[PDB]
Amino acid sequence: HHHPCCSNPCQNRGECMSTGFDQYKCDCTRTGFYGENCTTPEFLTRIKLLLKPTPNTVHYILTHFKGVWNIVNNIPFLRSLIMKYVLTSRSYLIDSPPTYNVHYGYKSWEAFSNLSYYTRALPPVADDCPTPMGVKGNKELPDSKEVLEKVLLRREFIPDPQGSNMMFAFFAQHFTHQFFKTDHKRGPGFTRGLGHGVDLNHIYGETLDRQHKLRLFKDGKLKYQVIGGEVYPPTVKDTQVEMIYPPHIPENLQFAVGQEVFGLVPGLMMYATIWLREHNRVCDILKQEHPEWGDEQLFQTSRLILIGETIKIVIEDYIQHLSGYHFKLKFDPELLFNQQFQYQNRIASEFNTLYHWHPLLPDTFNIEDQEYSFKQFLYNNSILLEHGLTQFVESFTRQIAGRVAGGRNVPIAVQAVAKASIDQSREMKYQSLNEYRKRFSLKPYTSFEELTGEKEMAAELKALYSDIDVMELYPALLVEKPRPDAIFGETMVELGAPFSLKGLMGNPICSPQYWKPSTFGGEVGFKIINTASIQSLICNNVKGCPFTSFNV
Amino acid sequence: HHPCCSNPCQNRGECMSTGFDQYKCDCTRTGFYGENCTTPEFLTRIKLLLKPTPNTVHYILTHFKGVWNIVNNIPFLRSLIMKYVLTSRSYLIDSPPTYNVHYGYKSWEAFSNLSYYTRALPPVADDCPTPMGVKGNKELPDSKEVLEKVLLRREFIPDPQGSNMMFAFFAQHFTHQFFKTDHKRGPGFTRGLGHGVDLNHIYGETLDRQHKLRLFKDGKLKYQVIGGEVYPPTVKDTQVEMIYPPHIPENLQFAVGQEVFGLVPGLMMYATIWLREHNRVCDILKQEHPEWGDEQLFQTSRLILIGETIKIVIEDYIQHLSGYHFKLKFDPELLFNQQFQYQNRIASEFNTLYHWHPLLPDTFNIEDQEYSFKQFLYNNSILLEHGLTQFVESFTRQIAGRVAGGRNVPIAVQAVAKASIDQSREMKYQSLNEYRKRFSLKPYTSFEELTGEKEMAAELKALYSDIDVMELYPALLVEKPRPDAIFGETMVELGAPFSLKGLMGNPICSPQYWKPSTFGGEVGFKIINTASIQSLICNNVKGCPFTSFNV
Ligand code: COH
Ligand code: COH
Ligand SMILES: CCCCC/C=C\C/C=C\C/C=C\C/C=C\CCCC(=O)O
Ligand SMILES: CCCCC/C=C\C/C=C\C/C=C\C/C=C\CCCC(=O)O
Ligand SMILES: CCCCCCCCO[C@@H]1O[C@H](CO)[C@@H](O)[C@H](O)[C@H]1O
Ligand SMILES: *[C@@H]1O[C@H](CO)[C@@H](O)[C@H](O)[C@H]1NC(C)=O
Ligand SMILES: *[C@@H]1O[C@H](CO)[C@@H](O)[C@H](O)[C@H]1NC(C)=O
Ligand SMILES: *[C@@H]1O[C@H](CO)[C@@H](O)[C@H](O)[C@H]1NC(C)=O
Ligand SMILES: *[C@@H]1O[C@H](CO)[C@@H](O)[C@H](O)[C@H]1NC(C)=O
Ligand SMILES: *[C@@H]1O[C@H](CO)[C@@H](O)[C@H](O)[C@H]1NC(C)=O
Repeated sequence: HHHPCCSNPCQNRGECMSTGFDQYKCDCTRTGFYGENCTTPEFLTRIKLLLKPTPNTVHYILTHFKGVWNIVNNIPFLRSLIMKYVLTSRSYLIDSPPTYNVHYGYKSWEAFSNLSYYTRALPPVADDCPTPMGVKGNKELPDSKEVLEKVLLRREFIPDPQGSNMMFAFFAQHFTHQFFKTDHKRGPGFTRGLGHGVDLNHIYGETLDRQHKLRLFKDGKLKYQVIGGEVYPPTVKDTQVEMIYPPHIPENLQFAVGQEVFGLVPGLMMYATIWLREHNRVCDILKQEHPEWGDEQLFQTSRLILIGETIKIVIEDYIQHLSGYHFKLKFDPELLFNQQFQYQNRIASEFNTLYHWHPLLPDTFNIEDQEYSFKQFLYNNSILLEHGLTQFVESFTRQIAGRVAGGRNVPIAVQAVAKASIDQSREMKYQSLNEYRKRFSLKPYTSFEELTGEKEMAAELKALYSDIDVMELYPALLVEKPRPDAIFGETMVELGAPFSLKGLMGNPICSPQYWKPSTFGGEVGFKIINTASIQSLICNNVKGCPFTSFNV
Repeated sequence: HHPCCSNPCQNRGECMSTGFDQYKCDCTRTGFYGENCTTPEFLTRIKLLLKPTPNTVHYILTHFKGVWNIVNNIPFLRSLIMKYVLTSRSYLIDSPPTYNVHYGYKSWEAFSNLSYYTRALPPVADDCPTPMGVKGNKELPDSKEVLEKVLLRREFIPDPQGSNMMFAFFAQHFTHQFFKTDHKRGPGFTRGLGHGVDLNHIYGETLDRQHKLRLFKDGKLKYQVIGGEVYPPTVKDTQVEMIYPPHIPENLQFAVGQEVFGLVPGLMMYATIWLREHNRVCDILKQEHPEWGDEQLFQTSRLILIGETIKIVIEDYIQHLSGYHFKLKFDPELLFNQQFQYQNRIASEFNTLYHWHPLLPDTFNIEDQEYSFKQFLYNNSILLEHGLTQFVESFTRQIAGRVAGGRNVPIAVQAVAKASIDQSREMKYQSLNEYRKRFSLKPYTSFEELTGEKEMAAELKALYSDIDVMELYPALLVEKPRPDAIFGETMVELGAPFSLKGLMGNPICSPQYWKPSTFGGEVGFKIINTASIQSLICNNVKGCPFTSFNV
């Protein structure tokens, strides 16, 4: 006798509970629905469901009428009202305090309190269910190698029509790997990022012992070295900071930074160097305002400013670019001060899964007159030293990235990574694509052709999975029909955006007792946060101040 | 020296050095402006002219009983008053938290390191010219002289509110799940990383300790049976570490979640009662869900007991302490349309004000016996000799001591009281009057105003010389009590906001948790919402003796 909730019977965020070996009950508290399966809508619910516009209608409005948006963007009262709507509309979607995890399909103190887990937006399918997705489909899911090969692997390179470049692609990797840090000794549902958010541990280190080995202990600064007159991160041998390097890397090329894996990719070392310089620049600025401060307060206040700069850039440059909106997004914590909102966050497993954007990667990495293969590029920081940061920024600003949704664009060099995303999803017992769509208030797909918008890939998928209701989440995100001339389809935006909001606005520095000039050393440090940009980050820290952007 | 050492910024303004001898105050959202945030805005003037004082509000809540008997019996009205009670005291606690013993400015280290107690006021900087900043003498008075002159008990002073030994041991048992000072590191550090009501004193702080305490059948905790009665299991059987003198017999080395609870038979009484309650709730959930396994039975029982604890603490424990005629109510739904943060960090000063040593009697009176402190400490054979029924009947009848009002700390624990003074100073606490302003109370203008009498105030005046450098912890024990009450004003107005955040901030009070299905359905939900100190004893103690927190 299998678990009676295995068919996911309760709808509209109702919670399922076994009441016997072969019976269940649904808890409809505060869903706005009632009945055995929480499918009968209450009166006000009927009215609310007739005035709600679709995600695709709202997307259409924000990506047209540029003349009307140019008006709106220059009326501050109107701009804050719309940005307030953008923030609050996606609030109700994330459980906070968090609930489930890979080991707990019911709420428990272990799931609430153990920070080594990723949390879960949907609870896992129970261990004794008759099929992998519950009751639907066949006894085993299709071979992941067949899924990968038929609809995921890149044939010809498909460029992103939104114009994303390699500055964007490496910013994504650098930024997200402060909170996606899987503890593979324990398993794919466990994390080593116990801060669960934007704490900049990828610059300063996750533990105090690592931070102190990275710090200079003069003027608040981080340790550094000088090569050819340029400032780079220090070495492993000088700091005793542990890093992951193949055994053939020379000691002088073993750079030491907050995140142990950033020596793997020269694009990650580019941003690690930029942010190290930015920290020491802000220390210089704070010392001129506060000659009376000691090393500890200079260091700590610089870190808070850089956290604020990160959130500012991610909202007003990074998300702004991804969105495609004509409306100008705004980082303004005061918009939430009269709203109900929880200043806390727990990183969800499914946020990690949807962020596996590996179609972004090009076939070769083009710097100046060179075209490096994957094998030449990995673990080779000599390329950074040979070319320099100015040439990296100028080259990466010009090279187009790949399109993520729309199918068949994962580079063959990382085919094993893509296969692992499928296999670990199943290992963690994820529910199906259509279950996740309902969870985020989207209509379930009725066919594979509806999923993809074409015929050839959908027919491959139909032969593999047979029922659209057992299609898996992660391959679906990469084959989904994209928005018109966009990098993503609907499922990626509507799942990614609420997770992202909580991680940015949930930071304590956005709470009322923190969001004050004195928190950042007075008005001068505050203004650094509120004027930050990807362009100013590069201009202040890269020789020659080259122009840059997240688009080609 | 640091230019902020005089604490110049008022009304919750934040001070920042701007040079070697200059400061600026940040008045953001205080409702005041000006160099020291002392000039009120217009709306602030009107708000300040309607706010009644805490002593006026207390008078209202402890009189007019005929009016409160109507209020208490019309649910719409009762919830309206309780909603005001909760939201009035909200704006006082920083949440997310801010300062700690090592950081007088906000920092990512202070926010993220859970091994610190947080701080409601920042510490006095290390280079200030006097211990309290700039006022007073170069050294505070000798802590032994303060202790002896105004703290030590002469004759036993009973609590006029009628608090008993069931109350006093419940206070000790309950608070020592979240006051767990890490003396390896210092008085500003804690070992309770949950920072609240997680019942680690029953289940253990770590998973390794929890699994050693669990039976792994039917969700239950391990136990032993001595003379037909259920007690906690032994150290030798579970391999769980406890603090015991080496001379304790093997079967009296009880193992429970908190390593120090073998110290007092009164703490083992509650440890035994709560262990029985967990295994009782497992029995109930097993009959409701024959399909459930051991892991889900254990976890659901723990959530149910957390709710029982919060319910009892609000409606029996705080209800007794308050003295109010209005019946407080535990109802998370009252906050669902309010702004409120479901999180908590334990404050050092909350630990400090909770050192209620004067509650302890001169002897512990059980059946026909009167035990001294030396006979009572570490002696669980007393619990077995008399039994739990007799413990409850005796402790319900024995009066506790008055906490405020002076000269009532028993000599047997004089070293604990001294350490509270000394560690206050080590942690660089600001003064009584600074804490009073922080919680919107008028500063005291003389020692006589603080105590309401003459003899203690003159001793204090010769010792401290300036009322503005009087210290927080000794002041709470000499303060003039409310009329016929156990506490004075400072204790209630600092203690109540800390206490609210720790109870209502629990995740089980948030909307996504506060549902029947979280607790195994309606039968488990009802266990929380009907819990009482009387029913806790009635369900788990042979004979169902009557009990109460008052004599
Ligand atoms: C955000 C976009 C992004 C980019 C540009 C990127 C760029 C690259 C890149 C080229 C520079 C290479 C060779 C890799 C290769 C990897 N990536 Co990514 N990855 C990216 C997103 C991710 C995410 C998200 C994870 C999961 C991180 C984890 O949990 O620690 C990841 C994990 C990995 C892993 C380990 C997980 C596993 O396979 O189980 C490898 C290997 N990768 N990645
Ligand atoms: C809530 C009231 C209450 C009661 C009835 C009570 C009853 C008793 C009691 C009677 C049998 C004895 C011998 C003690 C003895 C002690 N108590 Co209390 N204590 C109480 C409140 C506290 C608090 C609060 C602390 C600090 C806890 C810590 O941080 O671990 C404490 C700590 C202690 C310590 C540790 C010293 C330190 O510096 O923290 C000793 C010893 N004690 N206590
Ligand atoms: C903390 C994580 C930040 C990185 C996540 C970035 C993108 C997630 C995926 C898709 C989002 C794409 C476009 C954003 C759409 C709307 C903006 C919502 C504003 C907010 O929600 O603020
Ligand atoms: C639910 C909280 C609402 C506050 C109730 C209103 C007034 C409080 C009345 C009396 C409290 C007396 C002293 C406070 C000192 C410590 C807090 C004890 C409760 C706890 O150990 O937590
Ligand atoms: C309980 C033992 C405390 C006495 C130790 C010496 C402290 C002397 O303290 C004195 O005690 C007198 C007797 O109570 C009081 O009348 C005086 O006001 C006080 O100064
Ligand atoms: C917390 O701070 C203490 C005191 O500096 C330090 O010893 C300890 O390592 C810190 N804890 C963490 C998790 O960094
Ligand atoms: C590493 O990069 C350098 C460019 O400085 C290049 O000359 C060399 O061939 C590369 N090594 C590998 C293994 O690709
Ligand atoms: C502010 O307070 C300081 C005390 O440090 C006092 O000297 C100064 O006069 C005050 N300024 C105003 C405007 O009240
Ligand atoms: C969290 O859970 C993991 C897996 O059970 C366990 O190994 C680890 O000890 C737990 N962490 C804590 C702090 O209990
Ligand atoms: C412990 O308690 C028992 C009463 O059960 C008493 O007879 C015995 O003398 C006590 N031992 C001490 C050291 O008080």
